[PDB]
Amino acid sequence: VQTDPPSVPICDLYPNGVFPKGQECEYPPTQDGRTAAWRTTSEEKKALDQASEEIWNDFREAAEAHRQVRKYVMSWIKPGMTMIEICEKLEDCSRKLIKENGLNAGLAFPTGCSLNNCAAHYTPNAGDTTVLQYDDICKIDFGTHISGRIIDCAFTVTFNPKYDTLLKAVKDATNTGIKCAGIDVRLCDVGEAIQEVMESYEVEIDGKTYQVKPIRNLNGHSIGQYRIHAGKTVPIVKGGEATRMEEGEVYAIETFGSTGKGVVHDDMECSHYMKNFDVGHVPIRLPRTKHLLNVINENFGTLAFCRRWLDRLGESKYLMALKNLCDLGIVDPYPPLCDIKGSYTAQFEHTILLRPTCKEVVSRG
Ligand SMILES: O=C(NCc1cc(F)cc(Cl)c1)[C@@]1(O)CCN(c2ccccc2)C1=O
Ligand SMILES: [Mn+2]
Ligand SMILES: [Mn+2]
Repeated sequence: VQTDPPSVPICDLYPNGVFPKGQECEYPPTQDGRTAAWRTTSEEKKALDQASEEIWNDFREAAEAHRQVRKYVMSWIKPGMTMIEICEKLEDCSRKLIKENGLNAGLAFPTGCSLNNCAAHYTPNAGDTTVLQYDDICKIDFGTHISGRIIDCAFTVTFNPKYDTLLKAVKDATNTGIKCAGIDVRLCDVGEAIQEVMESYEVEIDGKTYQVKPIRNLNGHSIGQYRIHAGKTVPIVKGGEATRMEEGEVYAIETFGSTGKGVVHDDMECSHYMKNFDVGHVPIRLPRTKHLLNVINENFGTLAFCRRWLDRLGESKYLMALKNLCDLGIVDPYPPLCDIKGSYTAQFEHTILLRPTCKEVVSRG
């Protein structure tokens, strides 16, 4: 059984190696009204589903580690803690439960703990003295993986009840996106449905009223093996592309709500980086740059990483080698994404499997 604090790897809690399924859903009906129930008992669909059983099982193991980590985080995350303390305590638990083992199992991307106007991609670098405040709105977004089968799942933390309606708006919008998702569903329809739900909410924060706006330049996305953003985008506003979701794809369904402009821009010091998946082999002679690329290739491959993780591996004086990798287009920087100063942003996110037989919200217990 799991300890308190959690320290037993998920693999040791399920001795037979069969990990728990997430929530299973029938796909939404078509506009004409034809149900998709036929998938659950179809001979061809069960065969295609069974063929990918090892892949779904890997996602389920990573999802169980993610659920146990986030229940642990909710039990202790409190104002007054530094953002570094929060990230290191969360990551220490995640490394243990996922039974971190090089590229076979581990952390899929850095722990995002973006605050207030910053909506995403913020994790502290060394020396960051930022402390979580009682009035902050903190987005905890972290990932686990087994064999590069990634769980991307996020939630918002608050201490002041004044943001409760903002959180409910975004949670309802994300649950709408999850409900609307399915094989052959136009991605633009998912976005329109999400916006319609999110914008039906009005919030009052310190005597100022706001209509909740989805962050138009943030979105959900397809997930590939060791590829957090596989190429398809799930909009959270109307006006997107009518491109459809397909059988066997994995999506992160996420929404962001804001009291600001509903648009993010790169801001602050960069902490997140990730190798460009489309860049092949590049011989490097420059020694510090060569060394850092070897470190990245061995420890992260195409998964996102952060500067704190390079520090933890014992690397130092690597910032110019890292900028060289960015300038060569081998690595890409992912700086914090912020709405206007004084604005509040919230996020909820789950990972879904578009299985031939059903839609499984694998990160939801
Ligand atoms: O977990 C997440 N990010 C991790 C990540 C770290 C990294 F370094 C590189 C990548 Cl691509 C992803 C998010 O859910 C939060 C924001 N976000 C997103 C950003 C822009 C457009 C659409 C979505 C995601 O996917
Ligand atoms: Mn995420
Ligand atoms: Mn995501």
